[PDB]
Amino acid sequence: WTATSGSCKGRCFELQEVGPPDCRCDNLCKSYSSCCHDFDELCLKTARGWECTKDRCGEVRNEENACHCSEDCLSRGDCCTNYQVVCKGESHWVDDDCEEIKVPECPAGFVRPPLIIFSVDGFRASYMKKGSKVMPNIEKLRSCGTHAPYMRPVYPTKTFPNLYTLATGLYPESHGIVGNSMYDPVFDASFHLRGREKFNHRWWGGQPLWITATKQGVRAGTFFWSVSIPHERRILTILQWLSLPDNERPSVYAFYSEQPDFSGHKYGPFGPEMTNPLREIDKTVGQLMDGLKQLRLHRCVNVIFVGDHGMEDVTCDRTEFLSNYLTNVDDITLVPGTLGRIRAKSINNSKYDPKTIIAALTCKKPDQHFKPYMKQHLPKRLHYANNRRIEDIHLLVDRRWHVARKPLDVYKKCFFQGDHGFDNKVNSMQTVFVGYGPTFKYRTKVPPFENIELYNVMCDLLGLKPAPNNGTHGSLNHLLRTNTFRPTMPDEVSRPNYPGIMYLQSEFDLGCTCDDKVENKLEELNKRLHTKGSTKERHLLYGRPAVLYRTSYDILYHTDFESGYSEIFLMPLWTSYTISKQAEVSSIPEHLTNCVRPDVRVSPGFSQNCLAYKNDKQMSYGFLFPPYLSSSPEAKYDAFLVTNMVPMYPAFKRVWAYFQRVLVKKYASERNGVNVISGPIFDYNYDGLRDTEDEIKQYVEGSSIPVPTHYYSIITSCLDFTQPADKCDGPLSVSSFILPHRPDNDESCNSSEDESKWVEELMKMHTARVRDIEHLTGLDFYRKTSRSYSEILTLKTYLHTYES
Ligand SMILES: *[C@@H]1O[C@H](CO)[C@@H](O[C@@H]2O[C@H](CO)[C@@H](O[C@@H]3O[C@H](CO[C@H]4O[C@H](CO)[C@@H](O)[C@H](O[C@H]5O[C@H](CO)[C@@H](O)[C@H](O)[C@@H]5O[C@H]5O[C@H](CO)[C@@H](O)[C@H](O)[C@@H]5O)[C@@H]4O)[C@@H](O)[C@H](O[C@H]4O[C@H](CO)[C@@H](O)[C@H](O)[C@@H]4O)[C@@H]3O)[C@H](O)[C@H]2NC(C)=O)[C@H](O)[C@H]1NC(C)=O
Ligand SMILES: N#Cc1ccc(/C=C/C(=O)N2CC[C@@H]3CN(C(=O)c4ccc5[nH]nnc5c4)C[C@@H]3CC2)cc1
Ligand SMILES: [Ca+2]
Ligand SMILES: [Ca+2]
Ligand SMILES: [Cl-]
Ligand SMILES: [Zn+2]
Repeated sequence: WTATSGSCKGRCFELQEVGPPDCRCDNLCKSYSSCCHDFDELCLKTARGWECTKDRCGEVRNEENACHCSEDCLSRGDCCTNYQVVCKGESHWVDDDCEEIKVPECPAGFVRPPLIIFSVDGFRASYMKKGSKVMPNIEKLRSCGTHAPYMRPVYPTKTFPNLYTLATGLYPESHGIVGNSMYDPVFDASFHLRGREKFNHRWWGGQPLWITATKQGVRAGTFFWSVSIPHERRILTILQWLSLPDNERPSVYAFYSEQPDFSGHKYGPFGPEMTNPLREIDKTVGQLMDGLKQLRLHRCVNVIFVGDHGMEDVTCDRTEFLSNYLTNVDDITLVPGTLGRIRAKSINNSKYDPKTIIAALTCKKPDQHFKPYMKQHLPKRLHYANNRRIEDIHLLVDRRWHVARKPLDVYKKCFFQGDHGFDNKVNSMQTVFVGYGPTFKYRTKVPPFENIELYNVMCDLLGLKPAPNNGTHGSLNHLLRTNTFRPTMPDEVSRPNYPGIMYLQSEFDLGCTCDDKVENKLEELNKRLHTKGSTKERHLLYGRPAVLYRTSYDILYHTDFESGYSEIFLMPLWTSYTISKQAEVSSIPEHLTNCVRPDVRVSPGFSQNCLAYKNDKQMSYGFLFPPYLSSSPEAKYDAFLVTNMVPMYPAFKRVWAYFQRVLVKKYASERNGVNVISGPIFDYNYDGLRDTEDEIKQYVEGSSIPVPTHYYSIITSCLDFTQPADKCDGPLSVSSFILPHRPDNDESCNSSEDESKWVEELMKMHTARVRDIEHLTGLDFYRKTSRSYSEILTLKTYLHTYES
């Protein structure tokens, strides 16, 4: 119940929120069905439209008007935004030349430049160019401010997960809002667009910008708006708030537009009906920019123009149905659409086997427009697993398609031409970012970045300290004229050992044979020089990675490669090597096929053994530095050391062998030499972070040799590819992957064919940021370069997407 006979007189769009059962007058009172009777009367005036006309100038104030053209209106702070244009012969903001903003130009009492977030729902990245002729305001912002060609949203590319990601800098798995529709098993509750449930605070984790603001004494305007409040009333409300006395005036605001998402759903991303909503958005920006100019704030306020996601062509006839794959189609609940999530209909059912479901859905049709995964096997770049609201079974859907359960679910539950929510690397899902203001840069293009990064910057723009988040603070410093945040490298926690020759062959009982008894003054000091690390500046191009946790490990040098070897995990954490363009591929000679040599630098007790690999028939082994790329037949023996060896399922060796034998060389050719760092990853609990020694869920049978869940590689070269990787003078170029260590290749429906038809396709799907690998390994890369740390942070957040 709400006693709704209180009044809104003098309380229109209040900032503090009065709790039930007193009535409300704030921008969300409508969504709670708890506005005071007079709210519509007092706070939602509409009379006379939104624009001053020639006759309205210096009128006599009429409180019934939606906005005012009267002489006192500048003082009351409630003129129509075009009041100055018509009545005082002023120019629209958009018609004024782009002049640089070297210093904030703020009116007295303004302690800091305010921030306005202008959020546009469904604003697909390609609109900035494709619709530019009809969006002059937005185009002034873009070309005068700082902009990226596009901004990458989070997965799923849905509204709620993305709008709350923006506000927190957190992944959906972390903030809790993993979809527009969710079931929480511990709540036995369901979060949906229609219903009251979504209003409970228990769904919304993390700390959103406005809470972060308040707690640090920066006052915030309320971010969310009720749909029924027209957009023009939203802008004047932000302008009225900006006229408030210094002590009550918030420093951060948000505006939201349902367009163009609303139309895009009806008419597709580029339907001819799309021109108008874009025209309308632009108008609303114009209005805001005019309102700011009236207030002398247009050279004081930082404005962020940002979208939550893009829009793809989707229609009813492009739906795949589960009922065409499953028999037990009524045992399962499917959360449907542009992404699928599956669970049991009742947990009072022990005969629910996810494996059968996964199997029944795998490569079953040659045309198939989705692919099933257990959530932990989803690409690691999506970070879509560590939450109980994310169902074990996930369906990743082809762009342009839908997944539904039964055909009835579509005809009785076509009406739409557009949708979104696909994999966040898909082009049609990309969205926009423009920043304009005194703190942003002038006429500056920046490379594309991820929406998870903006919270840090917004906190910077406001002189706030960000709550712990998934952005990488400093990686967007290149957007800003002036910086609140100087980032610093984390300190190394573990210093390495540098073992020399300490053990004799016969001290080893590993069950590892090699034909190595093939056999100077000149060339016997030289290979010793290599073991002391004389070719280190060649294979370790950016300094050794730092270990950011306490552990026990040794740096091992060789002619061709260098490793940080973990005495705990009994394999290297990292293995670094440069392959120049002219380097040549060779084969494993017939006599060395099964060669594995003991490492005299490392104790038997801290080494693996071939015996275990013999006894485990699920588990074979592979090597981190590839024998195929040895510089010389002598050097090749280095690659067969027990300390270069890592466990690998036969199925995975196929992917790995192809990567090492063919692709490394190909990359070195195209990119003019590459530096490769490769290693194991252990993330059994799929939280995206390194598991500790006591969290290992799987060992090679009858041993203490832990089995990795993933294998990564970081491949780096010179951005200017006229220079060799090992002699780059400036900016670097990187690409990375985190391959899932899986006992089969069921993910690749073409796997029965030659590795040249599927393997690179798997690796592209599993691309990664260096920073994703950092979270997973507890390492810190690029410690020694000639580049600024900011630039290196940017490099570390880069993701190579393989889109056109
Ligand atoms: C991305 O960035 C985020 C934020 O920095 C990182 O997430 C953080 O990771 C650490 C380690 O996993 C977490 O620390 C643990 O914290 C708990 C207590 O946490 C409570 O307080 C904090 C602080 O205000 C809240 O943020 C927490 O909120 C979580 O739970 C609520 C429900 O209560 C939910 O509404 C939120 O969405 C959020 O849930 C998400 O995180 C939790 C993990 O806490 C996870 O279960 C869930 O699936 C969601 O994803 C919470 O109220 C503390 O008890 C722990 O200590 C224990 O472990 C240590 C191990 O050393 C033991 O020594 C000790 O004895 C304890 O047993 C941890 O310290 C931190 O909470 C978490 N923060 C957030 C906001 O998620 C991610 O790791 C980053 N991801 C990547 C890939 O980089
Ligand atoms: N940072 C930040 C920040 C800034 C502003 C804001 C502002 C938030 C805000 O007012 N809204 C966003 C959240 C939802 C969106 N919505 C929908 O009905 C809806 C829209 C598009 C869809 N496509 N497919 N299903 C869809 C469903 C109603 C609701 C109110 C409006 C939120 C966060
Ligand atoms: Ca949206
Ligand atoms: Ca983990
Ligand atoms: Cl296979
Ligand atoms: Zn939408």
